[PDB]
Amino acid sequence: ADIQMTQSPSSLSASVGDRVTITCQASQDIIKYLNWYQQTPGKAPKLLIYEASNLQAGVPSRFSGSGSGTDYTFTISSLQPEDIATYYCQQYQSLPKTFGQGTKLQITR
Repeated sequence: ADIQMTQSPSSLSASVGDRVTITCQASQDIIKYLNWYQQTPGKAPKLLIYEASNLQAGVPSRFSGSGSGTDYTFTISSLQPEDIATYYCQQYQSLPKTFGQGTKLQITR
């Protein structure tokens, strides 16, 4: 009964300026009721993209989200060092909310 979110990739590394992409697929239609969170180990999770594609205030325009129906995409256009975090997606089309496994993003040396 609980919707399952498959998030890819599990972890990825890139260097500064690079374009990065994260996708998650819902186990059924969630009608763009999907958010993208940034998380740092010590702090509370920051909401970056609301309702699949609406970017939240105080978040760089580098970040964006697209998707519809089943498939949803998150995109950091230009990677900067402030962006080291775990990124993860949550659906709220049917409660309880189910998150994705999360993407551990790093900066390559």
